[PDB]
Amino acid sequence: DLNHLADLYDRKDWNACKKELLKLKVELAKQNLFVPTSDKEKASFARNVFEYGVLVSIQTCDIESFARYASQVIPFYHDSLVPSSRMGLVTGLNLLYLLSENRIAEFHTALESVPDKSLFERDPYVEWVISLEQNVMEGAFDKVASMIRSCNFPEFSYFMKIVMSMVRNEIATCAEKVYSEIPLSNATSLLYLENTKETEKLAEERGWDIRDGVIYFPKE
Amino acid sequence: GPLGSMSTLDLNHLADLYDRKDWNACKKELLKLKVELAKQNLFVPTSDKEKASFARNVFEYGVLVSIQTCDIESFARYASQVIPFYHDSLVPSSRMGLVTGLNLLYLLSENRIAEFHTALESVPDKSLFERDPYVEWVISLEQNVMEGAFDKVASMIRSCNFPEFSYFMKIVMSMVRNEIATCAEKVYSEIPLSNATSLLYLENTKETEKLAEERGWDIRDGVIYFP
Repeated sequence: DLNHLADLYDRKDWNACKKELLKLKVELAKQNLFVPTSDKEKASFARNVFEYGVLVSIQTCDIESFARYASQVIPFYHDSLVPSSRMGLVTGLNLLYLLSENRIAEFHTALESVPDKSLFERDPYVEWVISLEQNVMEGAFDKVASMIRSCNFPEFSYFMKIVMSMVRNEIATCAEKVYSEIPLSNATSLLYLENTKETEKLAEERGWDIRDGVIYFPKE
Repeated sequence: GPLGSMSTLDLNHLADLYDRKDWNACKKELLKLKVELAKQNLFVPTSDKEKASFARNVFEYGVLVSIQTCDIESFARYASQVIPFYHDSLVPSSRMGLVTGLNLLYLLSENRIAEFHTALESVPDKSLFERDPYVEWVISLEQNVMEGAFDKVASMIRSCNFPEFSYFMKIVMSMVRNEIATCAEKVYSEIPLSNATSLLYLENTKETEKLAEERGWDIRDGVIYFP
């Protein structure tokens, strides 16, 4: 059963989790359970293995494995099993993945494909990601930044940082064109960075010169 | 002449009228010439290069006269007629670079960016991209537009040495201006009205007020406040 995997996961023993996932996947292969089956007991077990795979993959920033497990788990959801306690988080993670890769059409297709639409308000993870996507698309970057700063879902950290980097590049790209200079403090606010040293790092990355606390944007 | 042994009909009078900038006379001459093209079955390109060149030349003058008289419908019509003559083996006229550039500039001005690039892929002699001043300038313009290089676009347009491109200059500037304004909205909370006019490459304080209204900005005490 999955009690032991749950324990390993709870202790954040990711290396043991991966070894247990291998053991369980070998069992799935022996029983022909990689693809969903009408036998709900066995389908649920397989689904649950792949859910832990999604979670262990994000915890170890293994995005290749994440995307493989995500593709394996979602087909189990598009049938009639009792959702596990992980379903909202996994659904949320998959949506946020698509957002982080700017796969916006695929994101909205994924929402359309969600059997029960009430999920969008009932489940806090899915609700949060839907709101983040709306705020990004509307260019409400204050709200994006506030949502990402105050996010209470640790599992979203990896992808949220990618989203925030995309927003920050877009702001940075506008700024370097419509300013000739800006003080470091103002730029730190503008870019939703935490402090001016963070801004100094971004300035170096982008080729901006800083002199006496003022950023000068490359021109003519 | 180009149409027939004893014919007195050729392009010399149109070429005179064009250099005189007598655009109304040019239009009347173009209609005369097109009537004769119809009588001779020369609207459609023919393997007879003498005749095809004559018909092509009429349509090229049509392109040029149409843009001089601010007439985009006629311009687009004539452009659609002339380009098929280019996709065969005539010796290019002195107008071919300018016409090709105008067609490209038109597609850019309408944000028909896919068609812009298809049109470049269609140009038989791709050395034209570097050799011809008109085509080279438009290619550079479109590149700077795509990359969002606002100040380069503005500077190219401000120093353009090709009067025949004048029609499209403010149109392309408005495309870029939109983008600048979207940027300014994102990264400013306020700016003096006068600094906004300069940032946006606008002509005066009043045009900025209209743009303000159009985009929903507020102005007070000579200052713009962004939503």
